[PDB]
Amino acid sequence: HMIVLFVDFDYFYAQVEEVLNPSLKGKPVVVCVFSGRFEDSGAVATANYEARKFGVKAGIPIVEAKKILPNAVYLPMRKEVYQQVSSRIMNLLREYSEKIEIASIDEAYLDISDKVRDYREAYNLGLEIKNKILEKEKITVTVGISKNKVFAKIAADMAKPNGIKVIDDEEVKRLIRELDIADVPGIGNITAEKLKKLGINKLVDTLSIEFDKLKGMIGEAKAKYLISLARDEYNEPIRTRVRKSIGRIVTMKRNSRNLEEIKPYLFRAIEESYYKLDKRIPKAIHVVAVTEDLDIVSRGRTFPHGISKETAYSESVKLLQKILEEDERKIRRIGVRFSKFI
DNA sequence: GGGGGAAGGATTCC
DNA sequence: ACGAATCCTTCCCCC
Ligand SMILES: Nc1nc2c(ncn2[C@H]2C[C@H](O)[C@@H](COP(=O)(O)OP(=O)(O)OP(=O)(O)O)O2)c(=O)[nH]1
Ligand SMILES: [Mg+2]
Ligand SMILES: [Mg+2]
Ligand SMILES: [Mg+2]
Repeated sequence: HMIVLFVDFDYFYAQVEEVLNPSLKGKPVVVCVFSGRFEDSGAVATANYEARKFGVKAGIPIVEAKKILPNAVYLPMRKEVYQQVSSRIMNLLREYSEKIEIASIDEAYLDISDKVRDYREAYNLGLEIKNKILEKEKITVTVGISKNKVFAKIAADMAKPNGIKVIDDEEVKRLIRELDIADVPGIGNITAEKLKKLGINKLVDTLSIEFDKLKGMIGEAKAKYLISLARDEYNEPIRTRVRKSIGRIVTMKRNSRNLEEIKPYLFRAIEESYYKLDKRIPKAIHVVAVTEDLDIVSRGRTFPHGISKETAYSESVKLLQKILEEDERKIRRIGVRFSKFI
């Protein structure tokens, strides 16, 4: 049958940083996202291991990071750089299969069935690539291998960091029975919690529960996903993905509900989006506001034709007035998101 | 009943 | 105390 090779760059934003200024290596590095409300407001996007050991990981506030690691190095996130670096490395991989699916910015799936014969020869294609990237770009990555993508990826979770690990058919079997259901991709907290209830601690526990009861609990897509996966037969292919929407959301120096002080931030959002669209022309537009108590409200609109920048400016204002109208809370973060490209 | 599709919220992290 | 794919629920027009 089939073999998939999953590739995941290690602590990616932090590592492109150690590469551009090697002096940093060995020290605690933290790439931040300074929301600019007050010195050090914002969360951490990621940090190298020489700093993640103390709990400083993606998500925690930068103020909390400084209390733990007062003297670590804090850099702001430079997306475009990390982005052009990922692109280079993605090419490098095509020179191994042109059946490549690019998941996110730091990971890819390769279908190496027509280039390899077995897990012994695959492991080698594996080691070979890491080298081709540690030499060409200087970035270490982890590599997972197995039958379907899910497992290939789970393989990389275990081999992190700078690892490579194969998961052969005997392994699948034991994992389907031993692996913790929460460690299966696409199963965040809200779902693991809903599974505990139904009494499903493992992937296998799904073969002993009335499907229609499962469906109502977590949804049908998840039910079929999990069930087939457990029945040892998940096999979705490696298709090339495309950008389906682009957007930008920004944080205001302070809360508000005054359509006048909000307009500026909103046009910045729209501006940064239309630039980072390029060529592409959207038929749908949405406005998104994050209320004072961290909840999200959104209002959109689809047009029979594409949207001109000038129209974006105008429809964003209506949708924003629709939000402020139907909601009492103050708005904290405001932005836009374009979808349905022609 | 049931397709087709748009809206707005929920969930994930890839 | 910081971008986006996918899916679910709901509403709706129409045959
Ligand atoms: N802004 C922001 N960026 C995030 C967040 N989580 C992940 N990222 C970004 C920055 C990470 O470098 C990039 C790759 O994510 P990974 O999950 O693979 O983690 P990273 O590679 O940082 O560590 P890893 O070696 O995989 O354990 O995704 C987040 O919560 N906020
Ligand atoms: Mg990674
Ligand atoms: Mg990743
Ligand atoms: Mg999980």
